[PDB]
Amino acid sequence: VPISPIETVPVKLKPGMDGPKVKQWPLTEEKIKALVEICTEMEKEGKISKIGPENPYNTPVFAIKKKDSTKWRKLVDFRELNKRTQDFWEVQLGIPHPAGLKKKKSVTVLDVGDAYFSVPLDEDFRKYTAFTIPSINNETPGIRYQYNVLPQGWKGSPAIFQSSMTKILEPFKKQNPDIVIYQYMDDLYVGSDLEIGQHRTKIEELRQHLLRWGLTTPDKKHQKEPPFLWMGYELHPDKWTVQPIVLPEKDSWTVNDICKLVGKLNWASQIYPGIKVRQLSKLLRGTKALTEVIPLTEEAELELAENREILKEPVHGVYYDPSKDLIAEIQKQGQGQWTYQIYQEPFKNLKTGKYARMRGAHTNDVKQLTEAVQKITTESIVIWGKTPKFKLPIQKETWETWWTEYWQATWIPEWEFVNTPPLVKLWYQLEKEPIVGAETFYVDGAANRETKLGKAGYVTNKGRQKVVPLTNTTNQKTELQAIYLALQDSGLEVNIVTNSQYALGIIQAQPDKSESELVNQIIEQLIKKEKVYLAWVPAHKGIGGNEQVDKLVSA
Amino acid sequence: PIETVPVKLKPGMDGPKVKQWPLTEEKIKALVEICTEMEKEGKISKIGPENPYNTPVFAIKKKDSTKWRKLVDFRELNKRTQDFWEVQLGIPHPAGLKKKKSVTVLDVGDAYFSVPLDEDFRKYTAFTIPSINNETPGIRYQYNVLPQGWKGSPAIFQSSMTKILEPFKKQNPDIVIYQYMDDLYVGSDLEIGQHRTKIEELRQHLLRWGLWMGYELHPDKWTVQPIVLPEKDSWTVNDIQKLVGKLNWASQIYPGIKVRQLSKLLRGTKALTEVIPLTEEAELELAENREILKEPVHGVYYDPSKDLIAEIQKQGQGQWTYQIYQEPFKNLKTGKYARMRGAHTNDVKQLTEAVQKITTESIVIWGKTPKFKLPIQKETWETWWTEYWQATWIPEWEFVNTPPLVKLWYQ
DNA sequence: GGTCGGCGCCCGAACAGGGACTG
DNA sequence: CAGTCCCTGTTCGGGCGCCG
Repeated sequence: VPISPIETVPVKLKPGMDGPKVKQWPLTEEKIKALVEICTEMEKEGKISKIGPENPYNTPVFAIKKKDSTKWRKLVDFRELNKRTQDFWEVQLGIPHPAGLKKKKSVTVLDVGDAYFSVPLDEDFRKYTAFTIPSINNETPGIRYQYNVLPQGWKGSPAIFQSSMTKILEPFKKQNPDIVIYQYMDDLYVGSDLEIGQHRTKIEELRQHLLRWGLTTPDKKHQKEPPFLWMGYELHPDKWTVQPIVLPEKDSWTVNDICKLVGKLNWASQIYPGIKVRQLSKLLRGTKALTEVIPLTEEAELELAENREILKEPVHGVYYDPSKDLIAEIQKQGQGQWTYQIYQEPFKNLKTGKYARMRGAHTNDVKQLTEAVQKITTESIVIWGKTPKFKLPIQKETWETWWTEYWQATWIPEWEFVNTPPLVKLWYQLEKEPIVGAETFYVDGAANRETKLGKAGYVTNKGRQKVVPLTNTTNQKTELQAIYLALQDSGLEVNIVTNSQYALGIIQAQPDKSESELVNQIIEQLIKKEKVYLAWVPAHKGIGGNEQVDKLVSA
Repeated sequence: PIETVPVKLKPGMDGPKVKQWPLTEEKIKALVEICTEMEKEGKISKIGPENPYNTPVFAIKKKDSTKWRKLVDFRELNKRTQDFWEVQLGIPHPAGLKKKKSVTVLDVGDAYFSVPLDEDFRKYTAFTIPSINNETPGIRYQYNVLPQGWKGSPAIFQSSMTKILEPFKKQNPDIVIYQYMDDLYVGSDLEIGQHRTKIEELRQHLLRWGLWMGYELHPDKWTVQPIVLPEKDSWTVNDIQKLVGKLNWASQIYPGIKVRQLSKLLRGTKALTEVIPLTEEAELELAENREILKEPVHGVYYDPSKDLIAEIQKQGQGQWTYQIYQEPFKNLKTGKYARMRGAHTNDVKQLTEAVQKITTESIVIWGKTPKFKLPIQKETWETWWTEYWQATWIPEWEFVNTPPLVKLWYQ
């Protein structure tokens, strides 16, 4: 067998494990013809070689139909081999995005034919890559081959090709530094600011530099005229957009159809602004069978109709201009939902997106806004390598009030206030010093770990008192209940003294939303107040009325 | 032509496999240049995907330094090689270094490139350079010499280092030299003038063997932050309640603290703003507790076999308090930082500066880096902390969320 | 079809660790 | 007292989308 022009990548098995000897699936007669036709052809071109009984290994094989063609593709079920093969460190750290592309005078796109079959495999490993071809008769022994290139379906092939490909492009990239070559697997975006005459020359210089190593650049896949089709987009000299997205129009929706719908909606959210999937993902909570039919909710059909109307109109993104600043602007779409757009000139979006992750049982709009800023910051440095300037619907004073007093560290990069309702604000402020002339409530609450019963109430400096029997409760739920009672029964200004660390912590974090209805009720009473002062005193120390009300709510 | 020191991982562990995090443009361009140059000087060489190990990498600029510096997050590698640089080739810790009037730090990382690394150990020094928008897949390298930021490098180079320092240690015996990571700590009681002079004597003494920095410390002027009680002449119900809670909380440190009398002043269900006269028995329990806060804690001493642990609290208005301990409530050192870079405008820059100052103090006093309990969300820290980092080492950390309870460390 | 790798999101279930009370 | 439990936050296992 001849030697491939490309260097081979040494591969080992994991120590102490032998190759796979697994048998073969029974195959339909229509796929047996497609395999023996492909096996005898790849054997002619030096890509698979026969093996005798000295090879004790075996692995299954099958063949699926290629999309929009009569040719078949050969795949190997290497699930047992992949287990015992060494681990690789994948080099594809992410997916390129068109928003990171700079406007280039000339652009060329090409795609190499049978990329995995132009790159060799390590000699030693080939012996492991053994499989049997079943004949049309179940009695025929069958044809046993062993691979010599990268088998499609093996876990090392993508990691090996990308590193081998980059090593071949380095000499051309070293001689042609101003040539931008976006290299994602087998696809080469080649752009340059050279004149269109000197550009086609460099195109052929590389198509020959690639040809020297066994990499064919067919003129069928060659692309010289805009619009180019690259990574599932459409690149025009001034604008880009995604290739058309097709949502299902089922009359009866299953869980998998929502998954396929939610998936394409998330994919559409990178340029199509304002896509919401809150009410559609609520269909996926607590469900067990994909194959289970689910009826759409009124809030879900409305969200789908709005998303369909957005996909009707055409949208397009622009390219990255390094000379002008990067800008990102956020809106509060819905409760727990956020959207953003990244641009450099107004309305000329580089890309859009959404953030909706609910972190914690207790949160507010300021926290969620801070979490979205970070999600955008990371995504930005990926695509462009810088942090965009931020237009945020929060008052500069509102934010200054928050981060200066909050006990965690928190920060937002260079930003500016944009007056786009709904504005993010703090719905209440806890006073720092006790209010002069305000009734003082000493609250407490306890329960029994067995009876799940408890009391909760208060005693005031004016003699006011209440104790309320509670059922199905915990020590935490009672201490929160005691604070809810003091707020209900106090004026616009109130001083409240509790001994629960658990409660004070939830509240000093000034939350505006919560998964617990009791917390949500506490919030609503806090907003109705003009001044509120919380304070903590240790329990069981005989403190004020906190020992006279620890004894009334004891049982 | 130098023989390599054979190294091995601690038994029963695999190398680091940590993903690389996204990097800015000004850092990637800085790494590509340094890596292409280091490759040309044979210090590194490209590798492939057969190596299953990886370690994150980024770049920094030290304080008042125009030049970029390559930094590798070998924390996961160092945890998996701990037996080597502690059992076989450890470095003693001069307990007098913390007592010098001035201590200067010198980046000596360039000297490690002179020594080759063990061939079988180069597999674990693997890292990856990312590309903006993932234009190209990851450009991978591995180290051919002693890497900067690895805890095995100053152990292998120690024998070579001691021989370089002997002509200077003999001329100047009263000077104390300690080596930690890529840094060299030199302390002397000399006046600030002739101190900086002897530094340049050693800088030229190091240039003639194949090696520059300048950061000055004053460990004798390091103060501790005690727990203090206010000196009010008129006390209210609320003042006495905050006083008891803080005194109740501090009782876990000083067991002699008692709050009974004060509690007795909080018998009635009184309004918070109501002025309360201090009884005669109360004014004495307040003065004795103030004196117990003057005394040192009983039974607090440093254990070399225990990990250092640090806690940091945000006090607002540019104030940050910290405590360093090995066993809870047995604080080896406490303190407070104020008016650092980024005050009143950037919490993360302040927290980053504080971790550095604290870690530097931990190296001078015990020769260990503490594990940090950081008062910040995990996602907020992992986003911004590299932009304000200005040191060649990286401590370990974790993320907490303890709401304030009763301002124990700052008035 | 029931092959691989990369990246994103959504969910629940499992892990984990700190605070208060009791055995 | 260690041992629960009440609570909350993180990690990870499993679905689709996209790219080749």
